[PDB]
Amino acid sequence: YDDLSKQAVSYRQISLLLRRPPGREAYPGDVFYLHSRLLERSAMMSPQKGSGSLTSLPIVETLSNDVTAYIVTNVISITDGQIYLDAKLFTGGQRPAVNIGLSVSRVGSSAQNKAMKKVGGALKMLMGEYRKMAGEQTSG
Amino acid sequence: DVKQVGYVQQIIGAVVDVTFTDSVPPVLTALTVDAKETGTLLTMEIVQHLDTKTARCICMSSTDMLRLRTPVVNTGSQITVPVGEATLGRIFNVMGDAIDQRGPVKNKVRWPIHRKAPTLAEQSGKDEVLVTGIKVIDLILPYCKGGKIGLFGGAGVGKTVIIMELINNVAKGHGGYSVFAGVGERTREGTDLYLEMMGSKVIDLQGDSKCVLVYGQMNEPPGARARVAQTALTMAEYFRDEAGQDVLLFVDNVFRFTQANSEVSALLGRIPAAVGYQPTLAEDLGMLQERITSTVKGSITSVQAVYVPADDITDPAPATTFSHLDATTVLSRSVAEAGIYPAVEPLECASRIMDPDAIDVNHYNVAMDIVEMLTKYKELQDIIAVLGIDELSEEDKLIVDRARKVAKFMSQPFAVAEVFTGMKGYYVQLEDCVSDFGSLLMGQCDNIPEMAFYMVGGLDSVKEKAAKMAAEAAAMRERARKAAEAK
Amino acid sequence: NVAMDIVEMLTKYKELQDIIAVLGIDELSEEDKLIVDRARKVAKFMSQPFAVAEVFTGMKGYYVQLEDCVSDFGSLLMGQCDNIPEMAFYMVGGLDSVKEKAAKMAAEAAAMRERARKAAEAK
Amino acid sequence: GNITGLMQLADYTYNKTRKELITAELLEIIGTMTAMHAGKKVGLKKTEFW
Ligand SMILES: COCCOCCOCCOc1ccc(C(C)(C)CC(C)(C)C)cc1
Repeated sequence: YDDLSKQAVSYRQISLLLRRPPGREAYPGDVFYLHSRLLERSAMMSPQKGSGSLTSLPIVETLSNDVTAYIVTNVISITDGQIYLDAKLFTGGQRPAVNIGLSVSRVGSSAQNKAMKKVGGALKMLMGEYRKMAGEQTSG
Repeated sequence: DVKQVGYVQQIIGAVVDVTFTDSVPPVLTALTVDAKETGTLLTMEIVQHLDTKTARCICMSSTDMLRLRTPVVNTGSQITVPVGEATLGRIFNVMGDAIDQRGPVKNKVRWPIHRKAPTLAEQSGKDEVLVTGIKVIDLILPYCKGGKIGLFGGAGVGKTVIIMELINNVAKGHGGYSVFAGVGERTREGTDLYLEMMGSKVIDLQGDSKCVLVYGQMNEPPGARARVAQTALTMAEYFRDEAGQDVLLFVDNVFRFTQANSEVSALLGRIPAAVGYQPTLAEDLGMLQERITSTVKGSITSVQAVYVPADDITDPAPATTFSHLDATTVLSRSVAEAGIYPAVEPLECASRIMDPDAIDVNHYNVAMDIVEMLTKYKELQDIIAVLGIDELSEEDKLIVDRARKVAKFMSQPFAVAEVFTGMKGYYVQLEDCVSDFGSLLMGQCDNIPEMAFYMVGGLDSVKEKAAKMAAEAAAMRERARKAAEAK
Repeated sequence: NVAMDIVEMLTKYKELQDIIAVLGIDELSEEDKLIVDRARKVAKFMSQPFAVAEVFTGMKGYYVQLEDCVSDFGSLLMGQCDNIPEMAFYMVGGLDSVKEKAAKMAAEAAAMRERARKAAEAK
Repeated sequence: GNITGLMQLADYTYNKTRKELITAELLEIIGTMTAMHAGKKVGLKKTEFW
């Protein structure tokens, strides 16, 4: 989905043109249901149903690195994880601009192949140390 | 065949409602009433049906002295605008009625204003580069054909001279005309911009002009100003499709294109979503931008000035505009006061086509190296003012020389102002420019002094200036030596 | 009484954030920076792992009993444990687990010095 | 550097709160206008149906 933040603007048009009572950030209030109908249809189905899947990587636009926006938190309140790209790093050459601190995957540990699970453990510890050792010195 | 007639039924400001006795015309359809009644011609476009026979229509002029239940003529279509060679060197309002007093316009056909956007098939996914001729732009900020560009400039930063030069270069390089769109333009600047196009011969009245002008002024209601950019862009789609060529589309501040539509949505009664911008913000803005695209048949590029209210990028009008832009030609008064013209600040600028998947590899690596260089020069500039140049190593002071050379080399003259200031202008190509910066980057042109790169174009052109400087200083020495030796 | 004093200490640490964020810890009185070095310890100690979040912290979860929760804060409040560094309190439960972790960090940190000595002598 | 880091957040929250205050005032006014529309009645619409 590229992207949901622009879907909400269209639904906002439809509501406001119908004079439905607005809410926070101009939105009606049933804008949460709008995305929950959509992202709950993603699932790893049961063996009773075929063990299929529907993975959903929605995209959402922030403003000046602000996860306190209404839509961003509506969707973090729905999704099974989070990937946070920072413009500070994208401008600073690092591309993809993932911030590992503000990023998380709530479920993928079970799915991560063991070959990658162990390497990920090592690098998670390493970056937990790098994140601290890079800031504590502050050029001291 | 006959023509349809309707009757007014209410007037509230710019808004007007029109009863009919038959099927109501389509939406955005223009409705004219003769000039004998109001005293002047009057057009209103349908926006919003209210019943099977009523049609709310926004009015583009003043509806003063308009009685009730007056006859109202259905044009049969929406606002048909002029198109063609005859459009050039002229000014047109929203309806295509020329306001420059310069007689009629001898056009053959007259196209509607709300043309649907190009289909996906008409598009060309291949991202191309517009050879602007301005090395500062071409190196760091390649204007992508069929793309949207940002221009950030107040007063006294060479904004006018830039857009004038763009018109000239695209008229000769790509063989393509241009078009200007003054949305909410101060009516003083219309004169100060139409007369600069006489001294620069961008509008040669006794010859071949290059740009069309479209002024929707502040003295006009928002129903007009909102429908301006569609007019100036309809002028450009003729040159894209029929003439089969590339086009520029200059847009005085898009902020004032957004505000006007906000006002229309207010008058219609639509609930303002956010800070006060219409709920249809991205729709009304995107219906415009999506027509500004490349094609199999041509291209329309759009250099768009953007006002940022309160210097806040998070406001929906800038934020929605930025989602459509491709490059940002920032202008600064600082570099302008430092002698640089065009007054571009390359580091705070940015582009989207800067990717070797789009452009050739050399153009990319050279530009990224210049960005590295000038960034390092900014840091060392923060050190020199504190410590001193003698504090720096031998490796650092070399790039402190070359970065100064680069920044002075960005300074380019303009054929537009060739009469005003006297100096010639230089249309420098793309590939030649990359070899020039690659020479200045690989150090193979370091013996040349700094000031030789000031206000020149092309490495092949500065060397004449370097020789001129050396010859001049040698003549001053030969003058001083013999003036002192004679006595 | 312990909780009242913990909350009080953090109420002061919060007021000093407005300075530390601006100037630095080096511009604070000795008393003040001791409160800083202690409130940071309390805040890091408040953290602990849960059996549910083992996937994330990568640690087994502890179950801190109530009576063992107060003596630890009281020791950390009366200055009974200031030689311990700040990071030994991060993501543990019970001061016994701290002193284990502090031993781990001291061992690893010293081993880096003997290791760097051999890396320097061989170099 | 630190003061600038604080200044951007202050400018950011200042403008955030500014815009939210604007939106809120609008919705107050629209709430009142809408409530009055509910207060106003419908007419009769008497006309020949036959
Ligand atoms: C990776 O390629 C990116 C290319 O992006 C092209 C479109 O860029 C959109 C421009 O975004 C900005 C961002 C910030 C600004 C600033 C904050 C510098 C403007 C200012 C100082 C006037 C408020 C201007 C434009």
